[PDB]
Amino acid sequence: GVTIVKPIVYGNVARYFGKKREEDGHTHQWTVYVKPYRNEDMSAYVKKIQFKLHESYGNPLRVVTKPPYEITETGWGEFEIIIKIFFIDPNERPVTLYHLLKLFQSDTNAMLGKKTVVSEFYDEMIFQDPT
Amino acid sequence: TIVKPIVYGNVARYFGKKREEDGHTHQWTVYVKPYRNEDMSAYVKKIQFKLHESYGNPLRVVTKPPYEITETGWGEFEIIIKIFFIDPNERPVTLYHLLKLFQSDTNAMLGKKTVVSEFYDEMIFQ
Amino acid sequence: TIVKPIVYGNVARYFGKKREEDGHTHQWTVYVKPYRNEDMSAYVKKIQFKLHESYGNPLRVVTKPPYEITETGWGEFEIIIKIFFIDPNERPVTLYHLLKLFQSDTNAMLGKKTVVSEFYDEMIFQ
Amino acid sequence: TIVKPIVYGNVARYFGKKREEDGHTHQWTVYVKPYRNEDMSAYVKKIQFKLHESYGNPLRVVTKPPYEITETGWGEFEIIIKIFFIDPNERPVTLYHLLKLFQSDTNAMLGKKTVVSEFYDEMIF
Ligand SMILES: O=C(Nc1ccc(C(=O)N2CC(c3nccs3)C2)s1)[C@@H]1CCCN1
Ligand SMILES: O=C(Nc1ccc(C(=O)N2CC(c3nccs3)C2)s1)[C@@H]1CCCN1
Ligand SMILES: O=C(Nc1ccc(C(=O)N2CC(c3nccs3)C2)s1)[C@@H]1CCCN1
Ligand SMILES: O=C(Nc1ccc(C(=O)N2CC(c3nccs3)C2)s1)[C@@H]1CCCN1
Repeated sequence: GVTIVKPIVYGNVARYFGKKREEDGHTHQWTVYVKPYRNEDMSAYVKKIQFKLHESYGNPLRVVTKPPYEITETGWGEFEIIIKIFFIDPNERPVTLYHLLKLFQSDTNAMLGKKTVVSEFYDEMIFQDPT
Repeated sequence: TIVKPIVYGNVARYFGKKREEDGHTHQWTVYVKPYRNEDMSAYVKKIQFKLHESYGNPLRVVTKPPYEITETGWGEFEIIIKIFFIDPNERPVTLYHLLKLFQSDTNAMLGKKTVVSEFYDEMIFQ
Repeated sequence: TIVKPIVYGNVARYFGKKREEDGHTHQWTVYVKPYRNEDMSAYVKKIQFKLHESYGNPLRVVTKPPYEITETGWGEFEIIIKIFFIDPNERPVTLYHLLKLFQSDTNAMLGKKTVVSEFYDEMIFQ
Repeated sequence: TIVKPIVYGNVARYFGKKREEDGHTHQWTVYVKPYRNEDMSAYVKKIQFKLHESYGNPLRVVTKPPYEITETGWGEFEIIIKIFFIDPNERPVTLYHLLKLFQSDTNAMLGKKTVVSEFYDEMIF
């Protein structure tokens, strides 16, 4: 048996509209995502990835079966999103991730003039494959 | 069986007004890049960007990264992207992209100074 | 006992003119962040930022990320950073940072608009 | 077997003009980092960064974290990264990195302040 490491990145990006939107009061557009770090086809071993949004969103249990594993929405506030990665192999248990959706730019990055809020974290999906 | 994810599309920026010399209103850059950072020149020989016949030398080509073509113009048209590979037995990949210049009704004043129209795809090998 | 690498420091920006009300000339933000991004709040209870005694409320506390404190002033002084951990059986980690406001004769003479001064360190706890 | 994932590469930033003293245009930082927020100095003795032979002391050696080398210049060139281990019976790992300085037209129009070229690898024990 060999140890197999699949490095991934996950989190969300966000952009401020500049003001409140008149129709719904939304202020940001954001995209929560899960990506492989390397330029590889993650669908070779991932069956699906579900993003559990806040209950106020329509169909809050989002399911992405085809890459890219990204969900783009709008809103005005920050809430926790549960990410669960399901694998094709039935012996490989799913990975559950927790991400606080970040909309508001930190003071440090605002002074640095960064144009996009980026809240990205890392994970090492570890597998044990027979040789 | 090796799958290489890519994204393709264009970015564009409005001049603010029409340019008097040629009537152009936007500068745009059509591009192809990997979904995640990698040396795509290890397996891509060159990428052709077939512009509208109005442009001089409409069949542009880029032989090394970054695979991008920057131009100006006044309207939206279809660009044909043809990706050639170092492996002489790998058939080229042809993509079609509609150049986006004008912001939609959504991102009209939503702080987007540069419009983006980008799409995910996958190149499959052997 | 685990070692968690961190980066601490500050960014600063000149107003462009001395503020007449209080003579302040710069806005700055002192911060602590992990070397590689991670949820520091999983093991950090709070971080205290002790400013110069002349400030109003010189002792600031941050309990949730981003662990940053923004203020204004006219000079460079030493800030004491105390990092408290969740496990109550843990002495805090004390960092010392000299706030940097003024652009050097070469480190930012290329026309830069923001000053940055940060350093690497490690937290040995638990 | 123990697997230690790492990332390596460089970040670059344009000066805004060309420095008249030496013709340099960019500042860059070549580095090696752990993938997660760990302490590599528990098993890493030193990391060598072999710059182009024109630089002064081109064989830069970093014996304590962070494993970064910041310099300036005007062109892109290959850097050889060699990672030495505390265990004397572990063979060093050699990495090759092409320094990236120049920003693409796409990222320039997007207003990105920084050029990044970073890659993933693993050290197996
Ligand atoms: O903000 C917070 N929770 C949020 C949950 C949903 C938010 C949002 O922005 N939404 C756009 C939207 C609509 N879809 C259709 C009509 S409305 C739902 S915010 C908290 C509480 C303490 C601090 N953070
Ligand atoms: O816009 C559209 N077709 C366009 C084709 C070329 C366009 C452009 O921007 N051009 C600058 C220019 C030159 N470059 C060098 C000499 S001329 C040509 S536009 C359509 C049809 C109706 C709405 N969409
Ligand atoms: O400058 C220096 N120490 C500084 C201490 C406090 C500074 C500051 O900027 N502020 C306090 C504050 C106030 N606003 C109203 C009343 S107090 C804004 S500076 C040194 C000593 C030698 C050279 N560097
Ligand atoms: O550019 C290239 N190779 C380079 C090697 C070192 C470079 C550099 O920028 N610097 C050395 C240094 C000095 N300043 C004064 C004395 S030494 C600053 S460039 C080529 C040709 C096309 C791509 N590869």
